[PDB]
Amino acid sequence: VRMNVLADALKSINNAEKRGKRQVLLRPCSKVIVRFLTVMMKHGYIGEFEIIDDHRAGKIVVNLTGRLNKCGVISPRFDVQLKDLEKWQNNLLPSRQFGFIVLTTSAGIMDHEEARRKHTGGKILGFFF
Amino acid sequence: PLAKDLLHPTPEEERRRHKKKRLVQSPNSYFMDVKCPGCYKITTVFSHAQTVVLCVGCSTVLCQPTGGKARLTEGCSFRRK
Amino acid sequence: GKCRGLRTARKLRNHRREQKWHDKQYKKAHLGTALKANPFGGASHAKGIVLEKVGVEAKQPNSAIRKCVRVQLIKNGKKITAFVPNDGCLNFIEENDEVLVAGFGRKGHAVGDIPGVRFKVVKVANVSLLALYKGKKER
Amino acid sequence: WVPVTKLGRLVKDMKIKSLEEIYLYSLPIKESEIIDFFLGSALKDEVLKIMPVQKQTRAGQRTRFKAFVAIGDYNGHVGLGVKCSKEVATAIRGAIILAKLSIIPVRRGYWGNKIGKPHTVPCKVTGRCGSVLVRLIPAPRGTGIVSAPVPKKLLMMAGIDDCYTSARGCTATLGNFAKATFDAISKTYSYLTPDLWKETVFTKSPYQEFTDH
Amino acid sequence: MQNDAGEFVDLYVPRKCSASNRIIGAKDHASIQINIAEVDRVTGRFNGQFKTYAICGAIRRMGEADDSLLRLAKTDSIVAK
Amino acid sequence: TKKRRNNGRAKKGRGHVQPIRCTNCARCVPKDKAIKKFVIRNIVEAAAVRDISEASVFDSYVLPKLYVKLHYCVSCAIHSKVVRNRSREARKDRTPPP
Amino acid sequence: GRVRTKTVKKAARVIIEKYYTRLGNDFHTNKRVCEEIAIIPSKKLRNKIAGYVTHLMKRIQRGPVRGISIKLQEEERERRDNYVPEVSALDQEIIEVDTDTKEMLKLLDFGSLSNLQVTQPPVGMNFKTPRG
Amino acid sequence: RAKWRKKRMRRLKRKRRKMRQRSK
Amino acid sequence: GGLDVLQMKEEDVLKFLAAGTHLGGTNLDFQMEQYVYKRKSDGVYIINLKKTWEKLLLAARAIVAIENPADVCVISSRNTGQRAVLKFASATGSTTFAGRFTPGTFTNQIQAAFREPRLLIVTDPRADHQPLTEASYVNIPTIALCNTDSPLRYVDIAIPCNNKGPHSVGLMWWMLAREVLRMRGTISREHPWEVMPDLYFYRDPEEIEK
RNA sequence: CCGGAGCGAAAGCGUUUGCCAAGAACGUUUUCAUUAAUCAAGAACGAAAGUCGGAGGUUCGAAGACGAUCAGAUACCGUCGUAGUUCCGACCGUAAACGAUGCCGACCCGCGAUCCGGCGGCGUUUGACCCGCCGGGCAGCGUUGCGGGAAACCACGAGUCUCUGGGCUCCGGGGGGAGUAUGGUUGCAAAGCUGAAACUUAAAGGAAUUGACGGAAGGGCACCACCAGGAGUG
RNA sequence: GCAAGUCUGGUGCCAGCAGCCGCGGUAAUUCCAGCUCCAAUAGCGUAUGCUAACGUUGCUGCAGUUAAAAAGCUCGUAGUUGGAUCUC
Ligand SMILES: [Zn+2]
Repeated sequence: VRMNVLADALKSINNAEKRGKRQVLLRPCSKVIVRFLTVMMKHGYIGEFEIIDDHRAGKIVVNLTGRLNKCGVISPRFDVQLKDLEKWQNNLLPSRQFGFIVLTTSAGIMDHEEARRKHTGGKILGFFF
Repeated sequence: PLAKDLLHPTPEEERRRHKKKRLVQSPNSYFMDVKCPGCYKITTVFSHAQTVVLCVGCSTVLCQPTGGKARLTEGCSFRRK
Repeated sequence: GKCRGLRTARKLRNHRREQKWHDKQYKKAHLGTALKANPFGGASHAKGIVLEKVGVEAKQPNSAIRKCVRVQLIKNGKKITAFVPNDGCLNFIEENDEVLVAGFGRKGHAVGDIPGVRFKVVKVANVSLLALYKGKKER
Repeated sequence: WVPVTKLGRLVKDMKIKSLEEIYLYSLPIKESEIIDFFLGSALKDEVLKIMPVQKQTRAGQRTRFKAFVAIGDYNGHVGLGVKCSKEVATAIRGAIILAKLSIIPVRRGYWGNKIGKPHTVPCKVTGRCGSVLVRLIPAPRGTGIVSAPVPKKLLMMAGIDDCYTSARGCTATLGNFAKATFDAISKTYSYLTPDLWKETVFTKSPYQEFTDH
Repeated sequence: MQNDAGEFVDLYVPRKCSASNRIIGAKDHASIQINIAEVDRVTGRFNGQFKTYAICGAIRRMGEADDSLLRLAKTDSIVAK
Repeated sequence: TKKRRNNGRAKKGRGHVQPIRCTNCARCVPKDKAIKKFVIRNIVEAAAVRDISEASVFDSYVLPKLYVKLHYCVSCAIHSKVVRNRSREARKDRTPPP
Repeated sequence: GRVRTKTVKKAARVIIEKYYTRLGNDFHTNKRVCEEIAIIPSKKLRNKIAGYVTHLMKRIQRGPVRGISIKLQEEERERRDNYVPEVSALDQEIIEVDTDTKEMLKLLDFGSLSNLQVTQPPVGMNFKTPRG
Repeated sequence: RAKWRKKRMRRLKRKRRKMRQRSK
Repeated sequence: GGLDVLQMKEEDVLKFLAAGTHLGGTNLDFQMEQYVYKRKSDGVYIINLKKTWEKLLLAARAIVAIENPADVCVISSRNTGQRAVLKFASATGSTTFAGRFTPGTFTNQIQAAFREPRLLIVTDPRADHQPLTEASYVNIPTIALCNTDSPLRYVDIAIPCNNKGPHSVGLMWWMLAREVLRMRGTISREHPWEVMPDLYFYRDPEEIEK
């Protein structure tokens, strides 16, 4: 009935950010979600999120700083190489100055600029700007 | 209600909301050691007993089956905690 | 909603394959119909013999006798109605002669106040009708 | 010019330096003389369309002409105004008044490398009016304004030299087409970018800085 | 916003709502910039100092302007906790 | 266009209700769509209650009332002036007229 | 058809705010003031104006009219608005405070006050109106 | 009334079946 | 005011309990829940007087932050506080709309009454909805004596108090006028104010003669 | 009694009592432990009319007769009445079968009611009523001017849509021709499902607004309206 | 539309013009001609196929309350997509 946990996670963050909230509760947690938030937090789009360590799927309470415009997922997780990565940048990011595309390379979850520096592609999860 | 702190909620809001919509799920029911004048031993019984509960020796009835928690008879103790 | 699944390339391809048929401009160009019923049979021009000189009346709210000619094609023997474009060029039309007819603006559609004429004559007696209108190629 | 509002009195006595000081505090510019006080030198208008609308009455059809005038200084400022008056000349002059009162700052960004003055929009912005929505995509320095003649006049008067436009909807409606483009232009200075994440230091409002005057 | 050489190219740096970090547009007429005056610690008179807060029109329209200024005042210790 | 949110009836959460008959035209009208009108009037008119009062062989006898439950269709409830056509914003007033 | 028009209504009001001591409660004296003060090319119009001023003067001496106001009567109400009892209605000898309102005071620093009468709460919760 | 265009159409189709049935 | 000098005193608590400023009626707004202490048995929502005093100090800080007293405006279209805003304006030097608020005084510039203040103080947000909504087309912060069931659509400084009772609303105007003058230097905060709080109380025509 | 209340997948369902086996919601520190969601092909059910085979046919009433009206009524109105309407079995699978709005899931406003269950609280009454709260259910109001829309309007979202990607099924591509032709297929039949083309056409249509009009409603006005009469005409 | 003449004369719902909307029923800026003017240009019109326009075939990227539209409703395989949990 879910079919995705990262979709409902970024959908809760995107709505709470537009409604002016300061913190958002994410009902399901996963290592892909946590590493996704780290890419946004490392670039200065969210605050210090706290993972509610329950003996279940787990919850996450993210501290919203209002610096985010929108966070979304790209379902399905298409296989993005390095030669076609420039195409996804023009279809998902507002401009070449800011905004990042979260890819899942073989070295782990990272953004599109880190994947280009490491010279490796992978599956795309979503984007944020 | 925009900057409502979610990671440190008040103990009243946690007790009021649903048993599943909390930060960490917790049962709302409890166990109690009914002490009838017949049996002198402590016999734990679920709140929603759902069945005719009897102590050791079968002296008297403890709980009549109801929709929610058990309807205790006259002369019953509490959780004793 | 649309199926976005990673293994839905067949479902997406077959769906768009069957939904393109609901397009009028696609179904007329990808079926036997609209090609065999077309008198030209997919050609831009066609030669024919002038059978009659009929003047069709324009539609409301206009009132003018559109000068056309009932022409029978040579390539397949079909009889069509080619419209004499210019003024007074119906007198330049000879009886039982070869005329090179072509389409009339919109493809397979009547143009203007003419009820059903969708063809126009370009050349008459192996020479252009435009020259006959401008005092050239006296024939 | 006798100012009727306290904002017009300050700009009349040279209290406010630049027009951007009014935008900083979002003060309603109710006097058109404030606009021609700062940007009156280089400010070229353009009548986009005179659309005669009619009011069916017992005497028949009462014709009343609408005027769509676009006003911009061709660098950083653009305004759009409408006016429905009986006379054509009155509607044009009335729209010029409302086009100045509705003037707004437009932010200009860079495409890739930042060398020289900004030429294009900072990011992809979308404005909506009725059904028609337009999107302004940043473009290289030598691409020009790629749009219809209607939104091109707004992008040129806004100082945007290069832009990629993706206009959908009933773009034939010139009224909603220009207002949708003008609404996308207005969102350039309301879009939060990493170059604006700096904590804003507040100053004194012109109503507070010159309260005794 | 610089130009890779230390030159700020924006003609004006807009304000951000101190309650929701939203940029206050040039035509956000429902927005306000309220000044909360500072008082002396021993006497309590206005000493020319004040804490400036800006609220965008959207947050103010929904009714979250009083709760925001109340929380923003506790951040600067203007009001009691 | 949809003129009323409830479509002119009180069917919420149901698919079909029992149709009843009107009074002045005998039309099959749904139970929730019927124009209810509980008429309670005296058996004798106020202009003739005094003639019956003095002719009563008792001292104090309260005249009973005519408790009639009427049902009207939309086409007849308006012709009989039971209900009127209200303004666009006045139709939302579900309060009974005083 | 004794209703005046806006020409008589407006003129009769602007002549009072500029000239209040001039006009009294006599129509004939007020009729002569309008000849020297105002310029009217009609005589029947002057009698309508001065006639309505006489009607306004009876209302002015009776109280403040809803259109304008005078400075002689406003000072009477202003002093009447400055009225203050010898003892204020707030500082009473004993204040009745409910039990729930008392606990709120106990939470603050002013939990032990002299002039507080702890009123017993009324048993039963019938504070809502019957529906239907 | 679009329902009587459907009434006349079912009435015309029913006649076309009787004409086609006698040509067996 | 978090300081010990601005803390409410015993004289202030007795006036609040006497005027009835701790009664918010049977209804409650979802944005006014933070200012309600506890609901009593008769459905009345008890307003926290400490929260009332803090918002009262907070509103006074905004009034004294306006240099020109004329740039502050007080409006009361309801008769319960018509004279309360007149004595308030005379005590502080502000403008006032004591009668009926004409729609357009804030937006229509060619209009005669075009007073464009810098800070609006509203008696009742529900009764004075027109000055509030009109103060949105122009950047004017608005303070309001908000009840527990009062809409806060454009109220940035909500003072939780009972704006329904005549003695209750009259005290809030006296308390605010006192604290504004205390933060300016008019009152030394040692001796009580010479102005009695009953000067702001509305008098119905049945008792005006007495 | 009967309600903008409940139940069911829908169509649909309200006299008493009895029998029969289901169902949601809630209760649960029970149990099972991902066993799912949506679903071509396939199937159950499916108002009413109709069809075949019996019973019964009060009332109503297709058809039909007759009475009225009209220039003409093969109708509305009236009398009467077949089939039908009622029941029993097998078919038919069509409705404005509509919330004209697929199912599942997350997120996203407020308030007062209402329905079932659970929970804890002054009281009144031998469960009833009172004040709340948690979970779904039918709905309502307010704000949508935190959004959406062409707008009407939309929190049973019609919101989170150029800042476009939660999953899946079905389905639309200007208006006609036309749900027609043909083929296949179902059926006793009527017809159901599937479903074209030639040809024709510059509009058709949606929402909203101002006028006009109504044999719609409401209010008001004048001896060129009447009341009360008075003159005179015919 | 779409850059360029209420220019000149007669032709008067006729002849015609017009891809579309539309121009003629005795002062036609449209037609029947001159002058002049206009993107032009050794090329330029016309007919037809096809591409963009077309986010009117929508994977990117459309729609299905009222404009064309969610099967009356539910079951159901293939297909499609599937809760969290294993050296950071
Ligand atoms: Zn009826």
